Amino acid sequence: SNDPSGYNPAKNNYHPVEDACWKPGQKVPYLAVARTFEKIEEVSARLRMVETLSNLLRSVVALSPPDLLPVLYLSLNHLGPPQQGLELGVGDGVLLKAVAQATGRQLESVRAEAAEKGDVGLVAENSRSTQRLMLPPPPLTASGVFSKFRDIARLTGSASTAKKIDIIKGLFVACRHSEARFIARSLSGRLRLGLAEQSVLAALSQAVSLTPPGQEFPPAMVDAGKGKTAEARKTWLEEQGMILKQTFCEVPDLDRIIPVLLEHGLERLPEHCKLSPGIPLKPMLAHPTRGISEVLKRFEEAAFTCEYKYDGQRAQIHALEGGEVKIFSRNQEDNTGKYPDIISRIPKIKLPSVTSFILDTEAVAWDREKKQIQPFQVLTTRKRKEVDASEIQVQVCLYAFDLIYLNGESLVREPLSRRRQLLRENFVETEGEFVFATSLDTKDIEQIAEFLEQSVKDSCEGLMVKTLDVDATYEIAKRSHNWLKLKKDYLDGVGDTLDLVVIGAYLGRGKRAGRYGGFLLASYDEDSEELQAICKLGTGFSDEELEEHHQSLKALVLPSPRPYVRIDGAVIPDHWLDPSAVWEVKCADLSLSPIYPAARGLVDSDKGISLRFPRFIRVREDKQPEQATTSAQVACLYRKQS
DNA sequence: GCTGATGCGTC
DNA sequence: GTCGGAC
DNA sequence: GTCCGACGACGCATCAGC
Ligand SMILES: *P(=O)(O)OC[C@H]1O[C@@H](n2cnc3c(N)ncnc32)[C@H](O)[C@@H]1O
Ligand code: NA
Repeated sequence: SNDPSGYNPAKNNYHPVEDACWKPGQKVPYLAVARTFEKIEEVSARLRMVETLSNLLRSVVALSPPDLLPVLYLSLNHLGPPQQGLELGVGDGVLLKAVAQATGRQLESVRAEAAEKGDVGLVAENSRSTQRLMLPPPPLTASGVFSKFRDIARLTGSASTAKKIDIIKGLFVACRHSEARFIARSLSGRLRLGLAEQSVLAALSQAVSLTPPGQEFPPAMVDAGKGKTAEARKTWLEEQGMILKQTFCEVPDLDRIIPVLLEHGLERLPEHCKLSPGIPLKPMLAHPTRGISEVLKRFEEAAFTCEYKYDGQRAQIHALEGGEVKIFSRNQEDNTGKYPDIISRIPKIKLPSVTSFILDTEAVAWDREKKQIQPFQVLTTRKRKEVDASEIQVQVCLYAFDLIYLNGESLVREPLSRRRQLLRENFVETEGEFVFATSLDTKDIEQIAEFLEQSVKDSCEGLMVKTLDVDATYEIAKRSHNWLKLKKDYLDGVGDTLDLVVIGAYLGRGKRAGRYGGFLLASYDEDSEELQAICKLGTGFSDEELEEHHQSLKALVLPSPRPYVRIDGAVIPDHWLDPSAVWEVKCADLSLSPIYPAARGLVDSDKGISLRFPRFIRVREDKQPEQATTSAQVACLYRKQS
């Protein structure tokens, strides 16, 4: 058809056949995908992005259904189902090396341009590949590009990085128009679309509803909404959207869903893809809540429970009929090999009447000598894969807080009151191994405030708050953040704030391109009279405040660092700043740092101290660097976490 | 055979 | 993980 | 409220470099 360079999936009255830029049965050109990404990136309304992607997907369904799965993965910037663990092994480092080689430029020139533009894609797009012959290779296809990404991910072992670079250079030699922009962005993990998983699902359900799969070509039905009123069409697409979303939340695996969609259609989907032990599901998440009054505003008169928010890692534990056990992370990564200790303890936690289950738990590092919870930083020293039981050094205690499936029954549509009762009755607590989350069922503001204080004294982050009977199910498609998280550091004037010195700035990427995206901060070490880097900072300022920072710090730029500023192994700022600006910064906790020099030697011989979840609060106009938080004060704050 | 750099996961 | 922007 | 993408610390697994 038309040249893909003119493809317009944002067109009014888009016709899936007549407005496609490829012919029936042809492989979807990658430029059609790139042009769709361009039209998505250009707008800010999600509904417009969804419509534009839906248009592409409808053409793929009508003309080239085998390319639906790769086009979806390209749009998500995924390589496959998360539990399979495919990794490119390519970050900005390898990518920039490949761009420099492909274009015949020095690495430092490419690296500087990428930082100034805030986007590796703009560098790859606007320089020619010097491996080009006079006549270019054939145009890239969507399935071809996706398969090359998978080729990169499958390369392993010694000398594999050079082989990955060879594939990347091969892609850039074949790119036309905007293709190199989005190839580079995909490899760097920054597509910049404004459209991600929820909008992709909305576009997919819309596409297969409007243009049904499986029709004989040319399709008799290219727009199944045309005979409906706008109102009826909206209700219908909402209903179809929810069928897809709820299925995906139970089975978040397009390798499973898309073959079924193409063969049987969306209405029959839940009959083929259902929640089942052994298939990871999307977990229920939590909305930050900045005080107890906000909890009551949110839940109104509905009864709720408060639970300790344990400071570990989420572990979704699956016991299949027949005895097999699998464990998955919050993001569906397979963690079974990480927890041989947990797997051996399953017979100890479940009563013998339990034949299958999916449990929702927090894995927390546990000191068996002292019988107490250990920090997250201890938990993260566990080995990750193919771990044998005898070698475990850091023991774990599971804190169980939900039950999603039991003895063949999905509990996703059941109220927490019932799920929790089934949990409490069919599982067995053992101190230091498997325990139900500490909880309080109350509506008393004074009791809740005291329970929050106690959770912190008992080594937890705060509270989780969950309704028991009103909108109390585990239906992620209806509300993915159905629980509330209440932390003391959310409250204004409560928690540890530090006054820290701005000693450097980093050029922004993406939404921050053309200004500063982050800053390097320092505490004041009284004893050496030096400023010591403590953390970087990149959230907490409004867009207006960030522009004010850019204009107020420009006069402080230095060509070289001051000799009394120490950053050791911290990332060197793009712009050094004369120490002057002092900012109020809040954090959740202080951590022992392998890189930052702040307070090194005061708590640990080799490690200084950094901030967990730092965020900007406000400028301290009334403070100069000498009155910033001292490194000794930092050490005192760390110690009193106990 | 060992260490440092990079990637990508956890929070 | 926190946060603010756009809807 | 939802969705999204800016940005944070940090540590294991892997591979480049030696
Ligand atoms: P994020 O800060 O969004 O918080 C959600 C995670 O908190 C962990 N968690 C600890 N303890 C609980 C309880 N009692 N209930 C729910 N979630 C809890 C989980 O790992 C969440 O992913
Ligand atoms: Na994130």
